[PDB]
Amino acid sequence: QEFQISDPMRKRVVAYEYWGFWDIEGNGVLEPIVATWIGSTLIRLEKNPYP
Amino acid sequence: MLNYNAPTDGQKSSIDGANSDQMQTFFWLKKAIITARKEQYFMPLASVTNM
Amino acid sequence: FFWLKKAIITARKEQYFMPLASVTNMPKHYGKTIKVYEYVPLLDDRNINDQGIDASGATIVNGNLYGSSKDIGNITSKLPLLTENGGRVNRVGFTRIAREGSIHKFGFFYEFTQESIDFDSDDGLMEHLSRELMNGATQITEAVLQKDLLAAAGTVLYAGAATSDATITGEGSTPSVVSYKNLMRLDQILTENRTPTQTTIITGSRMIDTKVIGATRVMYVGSELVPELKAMKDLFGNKAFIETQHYADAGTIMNGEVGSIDKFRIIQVPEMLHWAGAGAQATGANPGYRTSMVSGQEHYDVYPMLVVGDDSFTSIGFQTDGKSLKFTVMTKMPGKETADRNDPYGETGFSSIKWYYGILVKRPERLALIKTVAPL
Repeated sequence: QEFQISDPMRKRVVAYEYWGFWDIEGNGVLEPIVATWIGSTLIRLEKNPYP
Repeated sequence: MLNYNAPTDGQKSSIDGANSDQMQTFFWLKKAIITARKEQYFMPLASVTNM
Repeated sequence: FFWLKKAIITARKEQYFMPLASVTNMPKHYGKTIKVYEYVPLLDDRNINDQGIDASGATIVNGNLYGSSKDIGNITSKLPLLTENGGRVNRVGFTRIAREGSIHKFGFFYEFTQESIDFDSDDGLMEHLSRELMNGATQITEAVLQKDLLAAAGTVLYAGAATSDATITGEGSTPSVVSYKNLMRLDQILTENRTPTQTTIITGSRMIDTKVIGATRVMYVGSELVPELKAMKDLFGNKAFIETQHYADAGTIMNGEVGSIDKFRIIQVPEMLHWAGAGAQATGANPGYRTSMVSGQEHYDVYPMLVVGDDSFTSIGFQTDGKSLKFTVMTKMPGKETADRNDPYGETGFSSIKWYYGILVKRPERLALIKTVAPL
């Protein structure tokens, strides 16, 4: 519970990912996306990379 | 003249009759003001002993 | 004795007023109120403003040229005239009006026990209970809508010589029964208020004994008034009511239609609501009109007769998926889930239903109504 490594770069924090479909262009066609947020900050947002 | 007057502070616009007032009289940001968490100093100096 | 294993059930009651109502979408996170503007024309009397200058350059009380007045003298007096070296002479004003409506809540529920669930000889009881619950909910909602429409009418024409509900009586020199002239007057009023028509005239067919009918509006009556309408005679003393079989050819018969009189196509609604005891007191000289007992005195019964126009009203829809009304049903079967904290037996259960309903009346002049007594 209280574990913490000395170097700040090596601290572990919990994150979330969202694998799903969204209408990116609003014309009615669902396309895959991926999004990632930590706390209340959205860091990564792009299409599905895997073929 | 079709004056605007001031719908707030009790002075109806010229165009309005005796039943209706202005619908929108203020702009709302929709983003709130929030306060951050207070820091914790004595908590890191504690190692847990699971019971 | 041997149980038949089949039940006797009565179906729903068909609903007429609910299908008419149009639905206005209201998003949540706003409140319990909806509002619209209404821009009055230039020349109507409702255009009460303070921006008037007459042709002589002096200020005047009214800003609309001339009101809804057809008098030739008045029009000639208040015409806008301009001299050649004209400037700052005639001014006009404008006005808008707002209307609103609100949403109200409803609901009811019932309870049952687990021993009743199991030991009961009949199987499938809870299906029956669900069926009656849903039917009751639908019937109640339709009744509420009809009640609000009857209360919110804009054009009211009492029959006979009455003035208010207390005056509508069926005894004396002039009983308050619907007449041909009353229907003609109702048509005249609706035509003046610019209410759009609903149907179209029905020309003839080539088949023997087929009359020609030119009604153009739809009128809802109760079940009690149908004999009175059938007995009506027009101005020249002939029959007025024309039954449906005469003009079924070369036309389309609407649902629940009994006939056509003058310029209205009558429609019978089984669940039509009537006031009770609204009329004046009834003595022993009753010619045979329906009465009712209020506070020990027999009062006459005042009856509807309603002509809903187009775009008159809309039904606010709160999370109804673009429908007039949507229900929410919950059930908890007995067991550990219903094992009460003070009673872990868990022998009971329940089922509940609820909804949100509200109505916005955009234009109340189009709604029309006639109040009459109904023969026994």
